[PDB]
Amino acid sequence: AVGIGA
Amino acid sequence: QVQLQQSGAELVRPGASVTLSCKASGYTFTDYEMHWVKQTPVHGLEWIGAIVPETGFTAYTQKFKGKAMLTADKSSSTAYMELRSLTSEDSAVYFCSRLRLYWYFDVWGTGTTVTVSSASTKGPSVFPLAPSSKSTSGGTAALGCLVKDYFPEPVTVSWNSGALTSGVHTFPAVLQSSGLYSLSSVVTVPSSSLGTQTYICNVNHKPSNTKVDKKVEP
Amino acid sequence: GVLMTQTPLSLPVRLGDQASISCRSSQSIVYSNGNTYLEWYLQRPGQSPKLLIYKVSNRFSGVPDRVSGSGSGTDFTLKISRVEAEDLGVYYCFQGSHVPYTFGGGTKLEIKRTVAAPSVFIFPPSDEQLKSGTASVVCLLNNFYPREAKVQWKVDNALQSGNSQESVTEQDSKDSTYSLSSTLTLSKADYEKHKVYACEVTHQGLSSPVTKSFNRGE
Repeated sequence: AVGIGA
Repeated sequence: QVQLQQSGAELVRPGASVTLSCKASGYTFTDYEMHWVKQTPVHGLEWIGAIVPETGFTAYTQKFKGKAMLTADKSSSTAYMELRSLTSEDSAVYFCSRLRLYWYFDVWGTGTTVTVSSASTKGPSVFPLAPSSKSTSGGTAALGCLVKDYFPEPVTVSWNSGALTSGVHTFPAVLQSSGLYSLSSVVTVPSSSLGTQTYICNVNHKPSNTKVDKKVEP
Repeated sequence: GVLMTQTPLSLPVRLGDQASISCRSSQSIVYSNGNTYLEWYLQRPGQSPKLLIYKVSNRFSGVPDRVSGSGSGTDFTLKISRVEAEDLGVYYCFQGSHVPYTFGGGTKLEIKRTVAAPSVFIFPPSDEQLKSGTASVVCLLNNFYPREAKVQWKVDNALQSGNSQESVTEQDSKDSTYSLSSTLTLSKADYEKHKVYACEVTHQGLSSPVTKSFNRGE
């Protein structure tokens, strides 16, 4: 995944 | 070694709360996000949400807002998920997983079973399934343990403190008419060795804090 | 959010044959750069999910080259050019481009193999359980294929109904067989009311039914 912090 | 160590099985009454923990080991806790995933037979895998430990930022799928709340403790490198005002649909197995930004879910936690029920816990009785002439086949012997009358699920079963894994069949538990679960764990071993080897089944029922060892003999 | 539709729900495959699993997304799952965070995960029962494929087509470390992924537009496919015994489990596509992240519904892979007859064992109740006033007799069927098997309990030649429970293991990951445990439970009073305890086993790999029995009191 990209990640929720991007 | 990288490790994500999750807390053990829970029995929680309806409308109550429970906090699940996931402790990171062997890497810097703040360098990865922590994600939580719900698993049920009826809905498979569901993404719950995630937290950035370094900043405390969180995100959730809409249906888990107000049901799950994620926190992280940098001082102990442990992520937490609190589940609130539980119903029977919250019975599931919950996993944690780490994520480096732009990477993937490469390491997963052991998983935590949660059973929402108003019934009281009960530890199992453990009975030997003794090998005999009626459990030999082809120079081989079967033996095992009957783990009976416990609530809720699950029990973990190991043999000889984990030294014995080959040839083990631990069956899915059945639900008896009493409302208590029953399970069998069996192993196939050489017949010639029965007088020289020792076979002990280790039964652990976390919700009742029960641990029983049974030595199985002919 | 993004709906991931997986097909088929269950995929029975012969050993050595080819398997293909399709995943479709309701909307584009291209991230703003032109990279697509489409992932595939496998879960065997009792175990954590395991990463297989990331970014549509890249193999995670240690994944065999017979597993491959591909996709264009909103259609994605996981392919196994030669199914082996350890590939059994539930496969999930996963969308990691747009929050909230989403899984597909899962595809259960089930392996087909040659017929294998059960090994049958019987265990009398332990003295420990008999002191509690109940007697459980256990009939075990080890490593058979296919899954369909018949256990009939006979007490002094009278066929039993209504006093037994059974459960079947998940498919074995190395020899693709199943095992079954059946438990006959009576009151200690009824148990000491009869002499011969037998389970009769019918299965495609046996030319005729197999009976395992014992006389109470040897």
